[PDB]
Amino acid sequence: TRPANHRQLTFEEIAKSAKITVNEVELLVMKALSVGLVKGSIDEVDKRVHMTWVQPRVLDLQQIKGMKDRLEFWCTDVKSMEMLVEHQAHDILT
Amino acid sequence: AVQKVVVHPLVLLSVVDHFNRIGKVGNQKRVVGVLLGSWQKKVLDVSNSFAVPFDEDDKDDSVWFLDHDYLENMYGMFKKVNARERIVGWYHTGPKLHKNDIAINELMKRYCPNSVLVIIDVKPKDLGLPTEAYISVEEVHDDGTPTSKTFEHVTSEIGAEEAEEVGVEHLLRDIKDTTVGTLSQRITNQVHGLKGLNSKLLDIRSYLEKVATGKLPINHQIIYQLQDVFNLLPDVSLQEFVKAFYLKTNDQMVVVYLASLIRSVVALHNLINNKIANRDAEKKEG
Amino acid sequence: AKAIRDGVIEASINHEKGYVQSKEMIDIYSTREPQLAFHQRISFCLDI
Amino acid sequence: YLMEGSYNKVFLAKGNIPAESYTFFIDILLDTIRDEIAGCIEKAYEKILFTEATRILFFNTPKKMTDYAKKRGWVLGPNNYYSFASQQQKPEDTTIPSTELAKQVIEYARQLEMIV
Repeated sequence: TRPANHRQLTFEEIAKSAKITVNEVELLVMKALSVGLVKGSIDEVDKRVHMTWVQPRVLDLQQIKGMKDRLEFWCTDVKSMEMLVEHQAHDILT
Repeated sequence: AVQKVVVHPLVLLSVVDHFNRIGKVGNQKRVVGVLLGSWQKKVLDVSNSFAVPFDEDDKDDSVWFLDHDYLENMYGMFKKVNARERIVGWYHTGPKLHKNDIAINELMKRYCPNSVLVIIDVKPKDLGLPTEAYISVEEVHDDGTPTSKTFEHVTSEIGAEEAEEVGVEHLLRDIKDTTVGTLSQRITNQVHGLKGLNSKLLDIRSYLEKVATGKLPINHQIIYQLQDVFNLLPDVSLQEFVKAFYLKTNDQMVVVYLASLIRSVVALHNLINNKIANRDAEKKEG
Repeated sequence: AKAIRDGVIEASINHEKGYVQSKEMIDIYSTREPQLAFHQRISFCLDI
Repeated sequence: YLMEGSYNKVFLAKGNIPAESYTFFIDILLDTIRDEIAGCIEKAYEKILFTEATRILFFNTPKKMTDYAKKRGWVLGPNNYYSFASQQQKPEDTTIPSTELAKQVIEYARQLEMIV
């Protein structure tokens, strides 16, 4: 659910969403790393974990519109940045 | 199992001349032939080929013929003139992966264990390499019919040879972007390589067109890789990656500054070598 | 005050107390600037 | 004196004119420094009470401090002028160097191999 902006969460939030105490969630997430459904790091002193890789799930015909649109302006960055190389690098190769 | 392939210009033209010599059929024919060569060190090689007599009809398009008498006799000839040479696989002319090219490989798999195919182009236009090669697996997933004979594309490239480069470079005489300096990388991969990203960019956009309209298989085994891409998208400008970058580059332009700094002194020394040349030439010569 | 307002110095003044503090601005290397000090001179040496 | 941060001496000169009236000129000068102090509050300062910056110009307590305190920030508070010293958003730009340097490196490559 969390975007690629942060995807970083706290043990208070985990304690809320799984309503389990503070001294069990670390044993949960070490098990999650052992299974390897998730890949990330654990900080203890700021009580936050830097989740990086997650198990890929399935999705409906609605998220493919989002991946379509994320694909779409990713095209025009290649167009726009490539056009500088074409136009400015023109005298180097005819 | 097999890492990659090596393809020669001799077999590369040696499909196309056969496409010409059946090119008088007019209506419709694919070029199908037998691929010959070796493979060593898990690197596939292709040296020689020919083509089998072959026909096909669109009505009841599950019927094909390979003259095994022609196959055994001509490969016996090729073994006789070259015992080092042997079978390696096959090829069809491959516009768009014809249907019989699922059990042609099963028809001739008793000859080669990894009976490999090669798809080529007879109308060459692209921004990549128009040479394709798959490999047969019958891999089993975990849903539905397991053992499914799906071809899988091993990566491909055109291999050279010290003998044939004389003939290749002789037959070019046309254009040659040598003097590889600061320019040749800019065009062999920096101009052209972005267009190499353009087509693979556009390909998943073309697959994406099933949103409510296209074919019946929805996702299953396509979106774990796509979700893996969008997870694998790189880091944004916040960290030291900026300061290591800035920090990084800042080191490189020092070396650029030194090199350009010495180059001018070199050319100036040549100017002194020129002055001494023309002066002590004017009064002496007259 | 103008010396901040133009750009000769950065940090603040506790006008209530009287002390003027100044931050320690180090690492001008990764502060993309000596690249500009290069780029002024790279083009010049190519010109000569 | 207007070149450096001499302000109080300038407002001494203001009045300490020996020559003649000069009133129309020192009223333009009375303003073009009103916006200057009205910018000088906007530097990284502490909570200024309603006396210090109230008396830095030439006012006791009119609503001219409401003219500037509602014109800019350092808003009217509990003997309070508010410091929105943020200065946060503008750094961490690689992409604008990843376009400008993409220009400059090509400009290096032009006058390096291409004969001129």
